[PDB]
Amino acid sequence: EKVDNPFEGAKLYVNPVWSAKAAAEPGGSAVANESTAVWLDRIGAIEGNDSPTTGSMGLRDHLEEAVRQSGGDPLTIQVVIYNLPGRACAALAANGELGPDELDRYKSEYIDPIADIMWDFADYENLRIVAIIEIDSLPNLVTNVGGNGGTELCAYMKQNGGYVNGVGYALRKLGEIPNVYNYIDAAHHGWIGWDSNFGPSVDIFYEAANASGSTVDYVHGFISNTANYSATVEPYLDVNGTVNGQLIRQSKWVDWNQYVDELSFVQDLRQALIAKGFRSDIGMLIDTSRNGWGGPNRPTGPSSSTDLNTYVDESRIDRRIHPGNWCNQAGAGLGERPTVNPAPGVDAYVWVKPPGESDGASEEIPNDEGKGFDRMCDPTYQGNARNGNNPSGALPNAPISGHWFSAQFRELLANAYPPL
Ligand SMILES: OC[C@H]1O[C@@H](O[C@H]2[C@H](O)[C@@H](O)[C@H](O[C@H]3[C@H](O)[C@@H](O)[C@H](O[C@H]4[C@H](O)[C@@H](O)[C@H](O)O[C@@H]4CO)O[C@@H]3CO)O[C@@H]2CO)[C@H](O)[C@@H](O)[C@@H]1O
Ligand SMILES: OC[C@H]1O[C@@H](O)[C@H](O)[C@@H](O)[C@@H]1O
Ligand SMILES: [Ca+2]
Repeated sequence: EKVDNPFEGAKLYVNPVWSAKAAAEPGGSAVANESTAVWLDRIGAIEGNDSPTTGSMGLRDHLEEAVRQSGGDPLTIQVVIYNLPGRACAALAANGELGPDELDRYKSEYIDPIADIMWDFADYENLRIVAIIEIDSLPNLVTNVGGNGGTELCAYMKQNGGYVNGVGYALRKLGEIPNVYNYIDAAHHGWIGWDSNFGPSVDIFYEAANASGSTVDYVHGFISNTANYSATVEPYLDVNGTVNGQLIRQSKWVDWNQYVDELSFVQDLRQALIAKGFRSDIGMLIDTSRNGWGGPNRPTGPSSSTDLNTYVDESRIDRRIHPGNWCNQAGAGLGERPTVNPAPGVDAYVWVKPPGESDGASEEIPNDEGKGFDRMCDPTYQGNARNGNNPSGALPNAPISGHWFSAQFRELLANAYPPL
């Protein structure tokens, strides 16, 4: 009874809090009426906490504003569910208020009040709520547990079931509401694109969909590239191709990945998920908030070079040093503006990470948000295992994650692709 694609035939919510911030930047009015997802990054964001990350509007305020903007007609608002116990276990930049052992509080004081408020809007037939479920969670339990270079926190979160059970609980509690459309976060190709990660990610997504009373029927789809920068399509790069003998996969950039972009990745992932037992009518989202890679540095065509790495590095639109470089990435541009069904199996391109909001502090900044200083956000950081021992590529003088980052907004705007 829920529509096949909640983005289809709907006006998109414009967040007034985000809109004002964009509009106050030079030239920012050009994108200030774009739809971005509303993040519930703290229990305080539910009622509203006048914070640097969520401002003066609580969830009810946003849904009232969504109803107002709708004018009676179909309108879709995206709400990011983002407060798991031991949140973001592989990193420190977006750690949260709920510790590893606080699943009970996640249920009672976070998911339950959210569900309560959403139920109050169930009488608006044309309001659609897209719930984006727990970014940067489950894939960590595949790639950051055991072996070498993992974290004890991720190991613990796998052991105690907090991520799997927390996700299943969100899926059921929100999914049983008539106008709520759940999308599970699915990392990105430069995370779980490899053979060793792909299948196990599929399995853990299925496990979470069946935890805490959930079934696959509470899952409308999956989102990739959330708050990341991976290219939607690499127009001059073929993952299966070859440069003068040497395979594309042998390049430093691709490094045996099954994929070079998000589109091929989510289309294959969609098929795997259906095969695993997810509904055949699931659809994929791609966060294109920051993946346009436009401006003067954008390749205008494939390289003429016959050397493998030279060809790949000159041909790729994603210009990062390493695909594992995730924080405040230097040179990034706004990607495709939100678009309905742009490609086979894709419900929408969307702006989930709101452009101009930081990925993390570039230094030690005191806060009550539970957020530490992650060195992957430090421009001077020389890397580790999970990035091939490379410089971080992160922008200097960055504020706490979610805080307004003028310099990043301005560069994203300048590097928009397609141009504005
Ligand atoms: O997306 C925003 C989110 O990012 C989190 O960090 C993620 C990175 O986004 C992601 O690119 C990174 O992916 C790793 C992956 O975990 C490894 O399993 C994989 O290992 C490869 C290796 O690179 C190859 O040399 C080898 O041949 O194959 C193996 C696989 O078998 O490498 C990739 C790329 O580095 O994982 C990160 C998490 O650890 C942030 O933590 C978070 O803050 C952000 O919100
Ligand atoms: O900007 C969107 C979100 O980004 C996350 O990395 C932060 O931790 C949140 O506070 C913020 O709401
Ligand atoms: Ca569908």
